[PDB]
Amino acid sequence: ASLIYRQLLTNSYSVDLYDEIEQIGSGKTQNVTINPGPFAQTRYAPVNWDHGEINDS
Amino acid sequence: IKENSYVYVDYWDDSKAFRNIVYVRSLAANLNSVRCTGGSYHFSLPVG
Repeated sequence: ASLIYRQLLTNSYSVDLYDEIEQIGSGKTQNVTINPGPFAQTRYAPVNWDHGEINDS
Repeated sequence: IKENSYVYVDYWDDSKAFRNIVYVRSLAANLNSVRCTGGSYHFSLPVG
């Protein structure tokens, strides 16, 4: 059971290796592509307000 | 203008409620009736 202390001290180099893991995995580019769901969006339209038809003569 | 005649007033506004009027299932409203009165007009006449 004392072997755990020896293993930790011996394998401590994996700490620096893990530091490299994380601090270059952050450097590497990742992009979680959140979707649009199966249900699709849509806006009304380009709508502009104006005065209606005028009865000229 | 008589009972036969109608009078139209186009109206619009840049508020949220009016800007959301693009699709409509039902649009009801009640208004206060008002009196329209006619003024006087001098027919500019170069004689008489």
